[PDB]
Amino acid sequence: LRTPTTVSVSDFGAKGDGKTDDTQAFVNAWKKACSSNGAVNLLVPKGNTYLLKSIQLTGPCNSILTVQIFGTLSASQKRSDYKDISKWIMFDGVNNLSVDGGDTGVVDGNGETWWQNSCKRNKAKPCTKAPTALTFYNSKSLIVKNLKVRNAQQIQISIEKCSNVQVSNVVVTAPADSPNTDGIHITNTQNIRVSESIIGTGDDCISIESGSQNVQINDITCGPGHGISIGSLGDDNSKAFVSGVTVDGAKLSGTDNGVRIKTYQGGSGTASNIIFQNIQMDNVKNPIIIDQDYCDKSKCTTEKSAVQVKNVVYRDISGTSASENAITFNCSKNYPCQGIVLDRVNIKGGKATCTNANVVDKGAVLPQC
Repeated sequence: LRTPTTVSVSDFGAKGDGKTDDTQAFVNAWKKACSSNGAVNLLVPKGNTYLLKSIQLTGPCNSILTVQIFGTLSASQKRSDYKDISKWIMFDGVNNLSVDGGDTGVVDGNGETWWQNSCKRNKAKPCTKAPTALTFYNSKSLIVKNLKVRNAQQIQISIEKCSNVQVSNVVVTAPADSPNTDGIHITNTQNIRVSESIIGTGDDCISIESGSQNVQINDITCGPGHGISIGSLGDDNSKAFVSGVTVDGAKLSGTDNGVRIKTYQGGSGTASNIIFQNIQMDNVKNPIIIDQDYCDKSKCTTEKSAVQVKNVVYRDISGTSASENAITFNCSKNYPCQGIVLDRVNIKGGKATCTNANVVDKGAVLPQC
């Protein structure tokens, strides 16, 4: 094809030994590649390890940028090295961005030291926000592919306020007991497909939050993890909106939940038009769960408002429950779940509990409410 223009971090003094701080080299390389015209590869050379503090790669850019993360990015473990304690690497406002790991690149958050200081893991500790390893924010026409993200400080990959996004052939991994290490976090993002990916992490494999519309999740493996979850929705008495989610082709193994919708008492808004189909459950706790009994304070009041859940289809779901209840519908009394469909569902090893749920059975369904 075209003759490629390449801006390499090598050209800006990045040593690539994993001990020298290469942050400023990345900053300057990003200035060069972002300001250039036309198609530009920003290259992180294969076989090297680049220690990075927090870094913000800000657009919009004159270039059509392909960031070739072929080597390894290694996070500082010093809390003072993070401008925003919630962010390690953040792409901000970059349109027509493609991030390609070439099946060799690794984004390593070095999260263990953050995890042991987490309050979920040491209750003599205060609960603190830890950095998201890789954030894409305010991007249109985004592509993320062929990349591995491991051991994030907290959230591994977050896609926030994005539009027209394709994530394909990524690997996200962290220990099963690592706290709050969401695999792929999707929030206020519309028209996104995540396909052909593998997530085994310490929290939600995929979490879909408010503002999300037209989300496609195809051919993913999840385990360890907390499953594929819409929510949390309506926390802090927020108005939530989620519409048009399809998970089609997934294998969940040993996860704390299978396919989950979770909303908070006091919330408002709606979560609608959701389809979970062609799902294999291998020893999964809470294979199917909608749970609206959540509150964000230590002493919950009687619920005045709830997120309304409507048009949820569970289709061609098969496998084995590790929970007493394979199917759990705990929905709001004042806003009951509506248009819940169970179509060719066969989960053995568990029973079904259904409260304030209008369910419809289509074909062979086991277990039944």
